[PDB]
Amino acid sequence: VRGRTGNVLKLKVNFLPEIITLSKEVRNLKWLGFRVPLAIVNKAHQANQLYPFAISLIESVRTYERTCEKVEERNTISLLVAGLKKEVQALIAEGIA
Amino acid sequence: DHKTFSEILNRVQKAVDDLNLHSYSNLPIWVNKLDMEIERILGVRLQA
Amino acid sequence: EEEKQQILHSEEFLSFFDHSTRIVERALSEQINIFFDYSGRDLEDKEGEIQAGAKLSLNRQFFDERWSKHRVVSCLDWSSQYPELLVASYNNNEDAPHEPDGVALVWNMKYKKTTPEYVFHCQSAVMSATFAKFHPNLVVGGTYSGQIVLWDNRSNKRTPVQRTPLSAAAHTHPVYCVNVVGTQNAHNLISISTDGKICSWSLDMLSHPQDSMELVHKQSKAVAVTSMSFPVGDVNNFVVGSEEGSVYTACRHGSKAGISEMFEGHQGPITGIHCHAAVGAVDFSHLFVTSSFDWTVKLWSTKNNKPLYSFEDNAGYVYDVMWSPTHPALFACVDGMGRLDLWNLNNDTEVPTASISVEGNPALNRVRWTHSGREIAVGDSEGQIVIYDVGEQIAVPRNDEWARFGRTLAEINANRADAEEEAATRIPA
Amino acid sequence: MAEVEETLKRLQSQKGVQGIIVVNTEGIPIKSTMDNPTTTQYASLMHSFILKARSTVRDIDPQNDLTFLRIRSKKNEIMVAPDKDYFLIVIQNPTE
Amino acid sequence: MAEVEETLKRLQSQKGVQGIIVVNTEGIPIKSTMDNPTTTQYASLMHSFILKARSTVRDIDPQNDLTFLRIRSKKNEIMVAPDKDYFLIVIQNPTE
Amino acid sequence: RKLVHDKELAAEDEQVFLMKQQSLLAKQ
Repeated sequence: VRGRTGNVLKLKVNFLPEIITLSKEVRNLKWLGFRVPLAIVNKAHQANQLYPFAISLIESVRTYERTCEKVEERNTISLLVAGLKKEVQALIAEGIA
Repeated sequence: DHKTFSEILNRVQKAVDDLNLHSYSNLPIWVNKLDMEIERILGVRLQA
Repeated sequence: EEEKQQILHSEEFLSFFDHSTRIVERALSEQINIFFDYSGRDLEDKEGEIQAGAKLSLNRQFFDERWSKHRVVSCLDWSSQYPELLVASYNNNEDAPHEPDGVALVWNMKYKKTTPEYVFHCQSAVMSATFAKFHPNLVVGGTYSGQIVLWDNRSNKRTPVQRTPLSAAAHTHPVYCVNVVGTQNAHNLISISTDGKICSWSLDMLSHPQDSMELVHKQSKAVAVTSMSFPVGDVNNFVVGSEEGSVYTACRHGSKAGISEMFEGHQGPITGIHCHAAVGAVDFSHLFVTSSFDWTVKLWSTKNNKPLYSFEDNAGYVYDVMWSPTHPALFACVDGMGRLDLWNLNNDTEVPTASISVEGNPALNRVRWTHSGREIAVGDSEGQIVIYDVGEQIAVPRNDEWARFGRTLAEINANRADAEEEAATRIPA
Repeated sequence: MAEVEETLKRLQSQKGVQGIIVVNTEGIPIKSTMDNPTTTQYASLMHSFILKARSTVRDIDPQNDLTFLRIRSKKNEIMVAPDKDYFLIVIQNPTE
Repeated sequence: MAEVEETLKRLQSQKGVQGIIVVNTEGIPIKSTMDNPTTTQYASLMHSFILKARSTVRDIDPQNDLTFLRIRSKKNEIMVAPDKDYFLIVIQNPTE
Repeated sequence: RKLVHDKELAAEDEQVFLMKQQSLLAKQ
C-alpha cells in the first residue's frame, strides 16, 4: 500500500465487472440477433453461473474489510474478540486453500 | 461518595454480566485487565 | 464547552434537536405573511393565461446538492399512508464517488423545503425503491447488486437498517423491480431481479424470501425483466417486459407460476409500462400499455399478444410511461428528453392531450404521480424536478367517461379490425 | 452535533438573519449567530427567558410540548426552542 | 358596527383556533361565555407568560415592537401578542 | 485450586495471518 510497502492481501481471484458487461452484451446479442464467438458465449455462461460465487467472494472481502476497520478502531480490545478472530483466521485459511 | 462508588461498581458488574453473556475471546485476560484498570482508578482515588 | 459538544453529540439530545428542527420547518412552512390579499386580484393575468394551458402547472422542485449530483431520479413512490410524501431514489454518485452509491431523498408535498424529511443512504445504487404500502415508517429498495436494503422514514439513521441476503441463491442480478404487495394480513415483498429472480420477500425476514423464483420461458430462455406491473387483486398475475422486447404475463401461483403470457410488438427494450391505473364505471383489467426504446408506445391487451394500439409520436426512445390513476383516457409518459406525454384518448387521441418534451431534453427516467394523480413529479437526471399540476377539466374524468371509455375501446377495436383486415387483404398472390 | 450544526446552518441558510442561538441553560449558547460577547449576553438572556418560559408553561400547563416557543415580534421573530439538556433560540425575521 | 363581532368569529371559527376570548387589559377574562374558572386561569397564566416575554424583550430591548408571540403549547399553542389595552386570544394550530 | 492456566487464549495476528497467507500463496 501507499506508505505500507507490505503486501496487503487482496485475497481473491481476479474479479472484473467487464465479465458482467460481456454477459449483458451476450444477452443484448440474443435480443438483437447477432452471431458471435460461441466459445466466448459459453465462457460467459460459465461466468454467469459463477457470478453468485463472485458476489459471495466480494461480500467476504467486504466482511474482512469491516473486521479490519473494527480492529483498527478497537485494537485495545481486539483480544476481547479473540475467539471470533480465531474463527476468522480458520475461515481465511480455508478460503486460501 | 460510597454510594456513588457502589453505583459505578453496579454498572461495572452489569457490564461484566453482559460480557459473560457475550462469549467473546480472552475472557479471563480481559477480566484481569479490567481489574488492573480498576486498580489504577482506585489508586488514584486512594491518593485523593 | 465539551459538555455542550457532548450534548450536541448525545443521541437522544441530537434526535430531539432534529425533531425540533423538523417542527421548526413545519412552523416556518406554516409561517405565512400578514400583508396578504386573498381576494384574488393577482390571478386575473393568470386567468388571462388560464385558457391557454392551465392543465399543466409545475408545483415545486425538490432539488438539492447533498446527494443530488450524479444521481438520477432512479425511482419514485408516493407514500400511501402520507400522500403528501414522495421519494427520490438516487443513482450512483459518480461525481461524489467519495459519497456512496445510494442516498434516498424525500420530495415533499406536505411542505416546500429542499431538506428531505427522510433519507436512506447506502453504498449501493438504489435500482428499485418501494414505499411501505401496509406500514407507516419503513423504507426499502433495490441495490445495484440486488440485495434489498431496509430503512425507516421516521428514524434518524440513513444507513441501510437491514439488508436482504446477497448470494447466488439470493439476488445476484440487479433488483430491477420491487413493490410492497400481498394482503394486509398476507403480505408479499415482491421483487424482480434482472436475471428474472422473482423475489417475494418478507418484511420481517431479510434472509429468506417468502417466494424466490428465477424466471425463464420460451424454452427456458432467460428472462430480462424490463417492464413491470401486476393486476389489482391478482397477486398471481403480474406484467413482465424484456430487454429483448418481449412482453409476458407473470404467474406467482399455479403449476406455471412464472411467465404466463407472451407478447411482442415493440422495437426496443421495454422502457416504460404501467397498468391501466384508472378504475371507474368500467372494468378494463384486460388491457394495458407499454413503451420501449424505439420512440413509440404500445398499448396492450390481456388476450392480445399483438399490441393493442400504438402511441408512436415520440421523436426519440422513450423511458417511462404511466396510465392515469383516475381518468381512463389520460396516460402520462416520459423520456430522456423529458417527454411529458399526458395523453387523454377521449380528449385527444391522434395528438396527446398534454405532450410536453423538456426544452434542453431533461432526462425524465422514473416518476410517480399523486395518489389522486392531481400532480405528477417529473425530474431530470441532474435533478431538475417538475411536479406539474393537472387542470381538473382535463384531470377529472367524466362519469360516463368509463362507459364512453368502453365505447372508445370498442371503436379502437373496430379501427384495428379495419387495420387487420387491410393487413390480411394486403398480402398479394 | 454536526447534524444539528447543519440543521442550524439550514435554519440560518436564509440570509439577512440577525441571529439564531442554539442555547443552553447556563447562560451561554450551544451555537449562537453573533459576536461572542453579545452572544454570551443574549444567551444569558436566553437562559433566563428559558427558565421563565418553562415556569410560565408549567403555570399554564405542565404537560405541554416541552421543546419550543417562538416569539414573532415586529423587531425580532424570536423562535425560542429549549431542549431538556441543550437549548436553542432563533431571534429571526418574521418573514421566514 | 359589527366589525368586532366579525373579527371575534373569524378568530373563533379559524382553523385550529380553540378560542378567541376578549380579556381585560389586566388580562382577566372579560369575554367569558364558558367555564370562567379554566378560562380565567388560562388568561392569567397567559398574562404571566406575557410578563416573562416582555422581560425577555427588555433583555433584548425594552421599547421594541411585537407582532405575535408564537408560543408552542400542546394544550393550546398561542400565536398571540398581549398588550396593556385588552386581551383577545390568538391561539391556533400550525397544522390548521 | 490450579488457578488460571487457560492456555493463553489468543488468535493469530492479522499481520501474522497475512504472513501465513503469503506463505500459502507462495506454496500456491
